[PDB]
Amino acid sequence: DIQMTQTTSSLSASLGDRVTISCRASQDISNYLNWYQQKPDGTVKLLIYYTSRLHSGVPSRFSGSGSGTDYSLTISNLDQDDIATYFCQQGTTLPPTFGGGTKLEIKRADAAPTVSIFPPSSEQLTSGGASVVCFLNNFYPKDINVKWKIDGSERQNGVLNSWTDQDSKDSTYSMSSTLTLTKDEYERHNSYTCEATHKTSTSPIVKSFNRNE
Amino acid sequence: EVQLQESGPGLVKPSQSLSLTCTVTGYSITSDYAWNWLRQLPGNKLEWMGYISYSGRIRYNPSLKRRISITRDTSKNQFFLQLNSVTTEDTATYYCARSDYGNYGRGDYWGQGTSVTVSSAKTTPPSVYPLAPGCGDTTGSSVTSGCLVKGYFPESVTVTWNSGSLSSSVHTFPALLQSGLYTMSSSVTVPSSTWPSETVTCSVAHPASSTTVDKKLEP
Repeated sequence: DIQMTQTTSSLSASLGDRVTISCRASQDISNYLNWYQQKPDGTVKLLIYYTSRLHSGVPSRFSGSGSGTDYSLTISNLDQDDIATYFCQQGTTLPPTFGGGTKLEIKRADAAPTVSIFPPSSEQLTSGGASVVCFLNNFYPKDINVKWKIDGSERQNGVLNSWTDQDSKDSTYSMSSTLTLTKDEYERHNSYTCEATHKTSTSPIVKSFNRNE
Repeated sequence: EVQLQESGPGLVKPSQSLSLTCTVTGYSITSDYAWNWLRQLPGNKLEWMGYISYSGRIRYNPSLKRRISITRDTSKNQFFLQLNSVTTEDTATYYCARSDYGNYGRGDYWGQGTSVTVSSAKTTPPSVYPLAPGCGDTTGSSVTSGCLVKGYFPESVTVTWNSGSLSSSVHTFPALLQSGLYTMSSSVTVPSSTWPSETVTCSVAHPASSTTVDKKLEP
């Protein structure tokens, strides 16, 4: 099996930029290289075939180069729509083999998250569980830390965080954090806090609520 | 105008076989080209499985050739995959695709992919919990609300919102395994002047369990 290697898996650049994604083969593949774009929704599209040829439909701002074992894709005049993962494929022998992909993030002006905390619902509490939830919406860059504080004391255990893909329209990210514990655990403490630390701010953004209210 | 779409069961018990169908439209599977099964495993590692030519020629990935069978039905213009003895390693999103038969070996049309899970874990409907601000939490310019969809299996879930305003930004957060069962969530933001005036409710559809709940969100 020809092994394909995209040494970079993360890539970040501003709109209008030029970006290169590189692809390397375990052995000479004689220009039978194809490039595919997968969108976060998982739809897949061929960009360029046989090193440099453009698939019908594909913008000329897409181009490819290479010989022997080393190949590269070049996206220039970079576009909001180009948020995807880019895959190279060798088409010289069976089985066809693909690279690991390169995720491309579009840069964006820094943005502080809009944070919201929510207490357990009435219904869940009947069910005997209790989950406190925290949205941290529309921020950049993606890098961010969340702490849960129960009666001031930090909580690591039982926290579920979930990030979204970079927004295809405004280039932001969002995240939900969920602290789950039993109804009894919940009911044995008064205040629940959600601290966000992020580039945009020197001190955390803190939201919380108090059961005694 | 060539289109492929795959379909089949999303959940399959270890040791059983997995059957999928791709349905081609806009093009006869007999005219020309090769028709392929691929899959993408966790960690985005993309693996070709096999094809069936327009002439009926078949070829498999050596790694899989003990357990794989591709067939076709030219009457219905369909092709099929069958992968025997599935383990959990066989959990992936499966993809049908059309390619050059030979020459450049390029996939020029793809299905959207279909996610299949291998587990003995029982199908379960979700619990849907509303997320409204704590009553003391007086707010400002607009308001965020959400659903919590918890304790379900398998993926996936659709969450859709209704309110009044098409100035509603939604976010859907990818699901996560919480001790055997999944959990996901969704946020919506609305002008603070439209709520609690204009009712807001979410709709959480879980096909595997064939279930839909709608939670209204109260102040």
